[PDB]
Amino acid sequence: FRAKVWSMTGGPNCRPKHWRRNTAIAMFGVFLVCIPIAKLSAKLEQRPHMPVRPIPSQIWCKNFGTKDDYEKE
Amino acid sequence: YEALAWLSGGLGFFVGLGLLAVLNDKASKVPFTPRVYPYDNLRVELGGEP
Amino acid sequence: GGGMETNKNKFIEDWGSARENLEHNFRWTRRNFALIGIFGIALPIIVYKGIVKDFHMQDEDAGRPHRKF
Amino acid sequence: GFIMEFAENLVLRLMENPEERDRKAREHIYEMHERCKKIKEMWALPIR
Amino acid sequence: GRKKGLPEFEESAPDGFDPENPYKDPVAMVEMREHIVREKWIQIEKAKILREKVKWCYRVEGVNHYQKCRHLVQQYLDSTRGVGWGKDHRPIS
Amino acid sequence: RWATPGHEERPKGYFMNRTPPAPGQSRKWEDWELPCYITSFLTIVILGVGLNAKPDLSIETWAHQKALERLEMEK
Amino acid sequence: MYLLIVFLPLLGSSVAGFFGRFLGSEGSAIMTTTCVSFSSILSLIAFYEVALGASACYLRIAPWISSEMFDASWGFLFDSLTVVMLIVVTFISSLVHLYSISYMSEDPHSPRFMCYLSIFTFFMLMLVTGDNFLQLFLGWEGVGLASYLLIHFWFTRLQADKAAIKAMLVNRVGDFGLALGILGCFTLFQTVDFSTIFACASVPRNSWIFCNMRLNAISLICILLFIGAVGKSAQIGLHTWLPDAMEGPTPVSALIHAATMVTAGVFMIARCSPLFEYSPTALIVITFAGAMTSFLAATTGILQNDLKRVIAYSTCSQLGYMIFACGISNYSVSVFHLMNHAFFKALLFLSAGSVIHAMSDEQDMRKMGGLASSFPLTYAMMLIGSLSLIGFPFLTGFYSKDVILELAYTKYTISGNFAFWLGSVSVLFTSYYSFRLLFLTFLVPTNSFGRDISRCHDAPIPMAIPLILLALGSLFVGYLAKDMMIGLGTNFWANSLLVLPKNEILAESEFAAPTIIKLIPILFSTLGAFVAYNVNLVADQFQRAFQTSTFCNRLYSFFNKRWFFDQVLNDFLVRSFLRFGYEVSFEALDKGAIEILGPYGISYTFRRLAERISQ
Amino acid sequence: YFNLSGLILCPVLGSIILLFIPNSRIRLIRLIGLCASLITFLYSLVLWIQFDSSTAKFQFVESLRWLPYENINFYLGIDGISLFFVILTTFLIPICILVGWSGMRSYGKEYIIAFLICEFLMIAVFCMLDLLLFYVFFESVLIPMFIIIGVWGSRQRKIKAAYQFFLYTLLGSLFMLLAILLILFQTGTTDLQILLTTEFSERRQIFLWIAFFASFAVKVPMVPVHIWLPEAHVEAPTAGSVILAGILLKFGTYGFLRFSIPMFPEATLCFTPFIYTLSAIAIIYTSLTTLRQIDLKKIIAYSSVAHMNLVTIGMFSLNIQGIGGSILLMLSHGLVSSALFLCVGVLYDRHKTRLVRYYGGLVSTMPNFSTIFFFFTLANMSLPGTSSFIGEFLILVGAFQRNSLVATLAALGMILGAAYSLWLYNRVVSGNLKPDFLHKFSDLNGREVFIFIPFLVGLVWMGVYPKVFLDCMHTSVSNLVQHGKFH
Ligand SMILES: CCCCCCCCCCCCCCCCCC(=O)O[C@@H](COC(=O)CCCCCCCCCCCCCCC)COP(=O)(O)OCC[N+](C)(C)C
Ligand SMILES: CCCCCCCCCCCCCCCCCCCC(=O)O[C@H](COC(=O)CCCCCCCCCCCCCC)COP(=O)(O)OCCN
Repeated sequence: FRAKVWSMTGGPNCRPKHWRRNTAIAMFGVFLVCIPIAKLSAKLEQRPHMPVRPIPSQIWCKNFGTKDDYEKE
Repeated sequence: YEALAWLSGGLGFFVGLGLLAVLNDKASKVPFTPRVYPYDNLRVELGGEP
Repeated sequence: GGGMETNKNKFIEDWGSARENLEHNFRWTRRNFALIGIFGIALPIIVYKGIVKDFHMQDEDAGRPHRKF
Repeated sequence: GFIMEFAENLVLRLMENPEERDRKAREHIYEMHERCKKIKEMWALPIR
Repeated sequence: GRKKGLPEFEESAPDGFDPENPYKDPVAMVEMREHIVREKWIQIEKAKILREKVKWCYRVEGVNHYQKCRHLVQQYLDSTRGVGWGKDHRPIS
Repeated sequence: RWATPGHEERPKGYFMNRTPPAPGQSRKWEDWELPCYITSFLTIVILGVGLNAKPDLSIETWAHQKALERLEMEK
Repeated sequence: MYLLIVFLPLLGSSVAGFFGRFLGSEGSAIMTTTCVSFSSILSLIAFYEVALGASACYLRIAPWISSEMFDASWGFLFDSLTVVMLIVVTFISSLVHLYSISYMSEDPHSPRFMCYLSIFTFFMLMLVTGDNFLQLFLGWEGVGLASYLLIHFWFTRLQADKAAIKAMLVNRVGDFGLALGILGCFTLFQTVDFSTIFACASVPRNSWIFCNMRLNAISLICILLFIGAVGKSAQIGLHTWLPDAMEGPTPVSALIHAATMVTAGVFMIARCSPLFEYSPTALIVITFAGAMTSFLAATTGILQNDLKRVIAYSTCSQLGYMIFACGISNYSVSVFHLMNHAFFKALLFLSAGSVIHAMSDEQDMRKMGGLASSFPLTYAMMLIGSLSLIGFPFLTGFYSKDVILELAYTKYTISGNFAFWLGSVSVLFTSYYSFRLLFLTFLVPTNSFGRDISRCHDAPIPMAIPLILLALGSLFVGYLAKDMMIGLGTNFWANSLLVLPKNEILAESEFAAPTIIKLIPILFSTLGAFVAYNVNLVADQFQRAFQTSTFCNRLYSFFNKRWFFDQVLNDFLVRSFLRFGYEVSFEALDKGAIEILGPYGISYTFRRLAERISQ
Repeated sequence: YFNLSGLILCPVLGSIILLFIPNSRIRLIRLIGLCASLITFLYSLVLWIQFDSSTAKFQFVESLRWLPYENINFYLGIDGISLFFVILTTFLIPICILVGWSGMRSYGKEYIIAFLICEFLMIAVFCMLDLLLFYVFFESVLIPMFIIIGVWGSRQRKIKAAYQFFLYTLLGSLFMLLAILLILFQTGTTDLQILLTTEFSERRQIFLWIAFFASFAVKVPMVPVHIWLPEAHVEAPTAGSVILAGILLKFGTYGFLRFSIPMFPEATLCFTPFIYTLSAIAIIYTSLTTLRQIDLKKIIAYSSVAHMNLVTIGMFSLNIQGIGGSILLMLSHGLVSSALFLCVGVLYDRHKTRLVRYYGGLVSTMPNFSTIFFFFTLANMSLPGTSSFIGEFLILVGAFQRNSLVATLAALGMILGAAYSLWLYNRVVSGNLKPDFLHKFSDLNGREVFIFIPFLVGLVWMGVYPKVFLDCMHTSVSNLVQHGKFH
């Protein structure tokens, strides 16, 4: 009787024929919506400290070494 | 109801052994002296007044 | 086997619509008096006294005299 | 156009004058409180 | 029907309210009541801004925050004595 | 078993238990659906471009600007 | 980039759960695990750019509760302390995800499992990265919710349902203290954030007005926070849940029972370091409770004859050890033992699951005998894990247990000596039942059945790579991390962990060692090895079965039933509550007593008064 | 110029049109009723756009004379508090129409008449500044609820259920009416703006506060008087029973905010421990009573009783955050309890058992209903991330800041909330499946699936970002807390 119930999260052994095709779309779907999360975060991540060594996050970020004083917040 | 009788003994060993650590007084058995810092035990860097 | 409703077992119907009406049982008995006098007049009074005592102790720490309430 | 031009203007014309609202409330309070004493004196009249 | 800017109601004081007889001018008592909250929110907000001052101070100085923020810690602790309606020590406004 | 095709022609179960009709025709929307759907869309648009159009006037931003220009007067 | 560390597991879980019919039982398995591995790589990058490139990262998304001077925000605290636990949670979560795909290939409801696992990963990432008490509280409650969901993975299983319900109630009663703690610390500081209270957390010195009598303020807050951590660390107060928690699937248990939710209660203390050090009273009771729980679990695990049950008590013993480490202001060994534990007990959990599901799903000591030569891989793995567990000299576990016991000995406080004694006597118990596990299985004549041995299948390759990675870790990580983070004033923690000048005993924990106490737990370990080998391999004719008259069967029952806690607590608290919720509140308060004003109370009153008025 | 008059007129027009529609035209009756309800909902939403959350005084007011000397008159208006209640009242009713949509043929047009009548009736309650007419519309809701409970009750025992719900309300109503008469005879008018600015006598303050508490302690279920809600609430139709806990339960609790706290500043302070000692023991006693229950409807009603007793603590704890948290908790409860009664009523409309013994293993089937039920149970389970937790955290904060003892007892409520709701969830939709009783059963179709969508979106929206709700009413709460005193 398992075929009658929808089981929105997938049936017990739900094995679609083109599951690879859907997985490719799903993985592509995550990546395309992950960019706005990364892009919107670039205006964030305030770290006033300057690391002793250069990190690889200087290209997309500028909120480091600028918020030095705390008298004009 | 017999379990509560064993319950009292089980926790009694813990507190009983806890009291035994008071009967030896290891606080006075330190082989060294209390730690001391410069500048009034680092008064400026721990609060107080500059 | 075409009835969507439950079978409504006889032994369950009484269990269901018996606890719904307990006024007949809980009218006058010895244990009821003790239970009511220990959990409807006793506990509310104790917690009310605790609350007013807490308010009084809060007032004393600030120094202001306690209100009569 | 764009949604700001079509929304900000409508909202700010729908707000309807906050200061005049407070003024109207003030004179309403004063006027009805004055009428209250008149009503009390109306009730103070004896039957005879 | 408003200007696009932030509103400004009144700042100086309500003249009608007299403390000796609080219920003497009902028209002006509500003005005093709203002025009290509109002036207490200023203190609440400046407490918030000094809180962010302290928070960024602790977030910048490092391990030496027990000797380079005491001038702001004392400006926070005394600002919580009479801020808002939060503790039974109501401010004497 | 990572290369074999799945043994399922269609995901099991019916969405909202509504049996799809014969191919070619639409779903035959029900009487309540259209007004409820258009009202949902109107609610979404009003709460979207109305809430993010109301000027931020409150007791928080006014107090913020006032205390920003009043804490600076320490002298 | 830093948002991708947290939101990607949530996104993967949401898309897998919503579209678990679009993706097969393997599509979600290869998708959610890939997303979690990407998050793990991001966490490793953050560790490289923060732990070594010492510059903590701070952010704020949006105001959550923007009430008056109660600023709640969605910001995170990517601090040096936090990123170590980012590594710990992400690496183990990805390895568990790889572990489960082999195990769950037979279990039907596969995609829901990785959905739940990714929900847990997102919740605990939110917890550890959090910087506000209330915003940490959502992670605190979400960890419990995911624990309930995962133990309730088997809705048909009746035992799992009761275990999940009882776990939820006991965890709620536990974090009751922490929940009170958020607003306890708020009434003194008028704020909830971390950076604004760790700046000035020592200034308040007043008292309060509690329910009964006036007590201290900071000490009460720390006591409440510790009581909250009790629920999520199976301390002496409420540890009824963890021993009965292994009623669900195995791969989750390697992540919820011995790896990460273990770290919640200890990380409560670790995060709020400059709050407990200013409450010396709370530290002492914390030490008492930690030592008591550690000893209780260590002596609990020895009698039980199940794979998962005994190792849960080992986990609770490590919980007690870590709670004591956090109780003596020596939080360094606490986090070091946390990092070690997340390796050498997760590894053992994977090994136990591998030997359980490959042997017709049997987890027993009395019935299953020896099959070590049948498969050497996962036994070598579990042997390495056990050697770490006992802390054999110059291994990963030694560098934590040795230093924590030495720190216990050094502090001369009334709690330091007592708890050091308890830890020293618990080392014997732990080295006893660990080798009991090593001996009753794989080193005895096979006592199993003749059908299961024929149906033998070793650990599949995809589930063996996580074991390989964990074995590679918990053999070099101890040596690599001994110097860099417990090295007498290492400059990478910065403000993450603060230790007061007064209670700083580290240098004299190494340069004042008598050398007759530092190397003694190895002596208890070898004595436990000797006695376990003698009892369980050769001298078992009388040392095993004791058919005496009295006081010996009851000794067996006392430790098998774990001090009758499940009996006395149940009957005297929850049975009484359920009895008096029907025979008190529903009898003499509302239904029956004051119901003399509703039906049959006044209705019949007016059937006499109104009747005798027409005549 | 979307004023308050149209918001009340529109349901009246909807009811009037429905009166003269033949019973045969069942197609038109439901359509026009739903359209009227949705137009009312949109007209309420547009008010939030033009709310102007800046002024301490009242928003759009409509004055209509009621006595020859304009002594007392219909004086409309919202300030910062009744706005959200008006919005939620206008939002719940279309859900009531939608849930009772399939079986409208038996119900007839009289089903929508009562619902729309009560609709504009509760609309006229929240935005009613005049004190006496607030009582006229406060007890006007007796007739629609009486009719809904009686005519379309589920079982035959509905006769006794309605009598309690009626008479318990009338007793307190007339006790309040006496206080209203005393106030009017003393002051002279009943307009709210003036009556808040009158110096009262301390001896008179206590008596009038008690007189108001006579009824306001019945609307919110208190320890002495809470029997009516379960008996008269399990025995009501799902579309009708969903507003007894939806809007009919928020009158007295909200009535405290508008007509008790700023009205009697010196009496609430003197009676604060009494409310604490009532509500703190209520949250314990009712919660314990909830555990030993078998009916599916009664457990949700008891949880609602506990939630109201919790919000009462945070309301009388005068704090700028306590009252705001009280309003947030009341809105969140109005959402979650409504959702829970729809969730437990959709089961009844298919099987008609209302017993947890029969229900079991409903995850192996109808999984969508199981997911929705789990989400709403978590919302009732008081988890952070949902709108409730924002609701009671502020209550606890406000209570602890004033009294330490009351906060612990209140938080015992959210500790004990995990004992009955989770047990119900695991005992109804996660047990062992039994084919002996539930022989066959379907899942949620497109109607009840769309019914929960606004509930879910509002729940998440007010749980993760409650800023707008708090933003819109910080001025009004500040004005309410600071009253009578000047320090
Ligand atoms: C603290 C609250 C946070 C917000 C709450 C959401 C958090 C997740 C809560 C839901 C988790 C899943 C629990 C669903 C019910 C579990 C039992 C059940 O009914 O299972 C259903 C439902 O299955 C699911 O688990 C669906 C999960 C959907 C939830 C995905 C969303 C979770 C992430 C959202 C969190 C909010 C993100 C932040 C938003 C700003 C079907 O499962 P099957 O595998 O098909 O087995 C049924 C047997 N038979 C096939 C025969 C019918
Ligand atoms: C299954 C399909 C369901 C479709 C629903 C959408 C699909 C996604 C569902 C996921 C849940 C999303 C829920 C919305 C979360 C929004 C969280 C942030 C909202 C917020 O606080 O910002 C506000 C945005 O306004 C806005 O525009 C908010 C619009 C939200 C519309 C939601 C309509 C729900 C109506 C329910 C009514 C219930 C009434 C109960 C009382 C304004 O914030 P601001 O003031 O800072 O402005 C800024 C000026 N600088």
